[PDB]
Amino acid sequence: TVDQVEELRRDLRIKSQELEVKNAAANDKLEYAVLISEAQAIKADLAAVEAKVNRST
Repeated sequence: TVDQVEELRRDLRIKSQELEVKNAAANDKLEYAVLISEAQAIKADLAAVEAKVNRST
């Protein structure tokens, strides 16, 4: 379980970095609605991931 939670933390930080990269890409592209939708989906996934990480902690 502890190793799995470490995996969850790695996925959390990787997806946070990906969200930041896509947000910067959307800001540069301000081909914008697709990037906005992708960033919103990644942010929702990150919120769910953070909630289940909080449950694990």
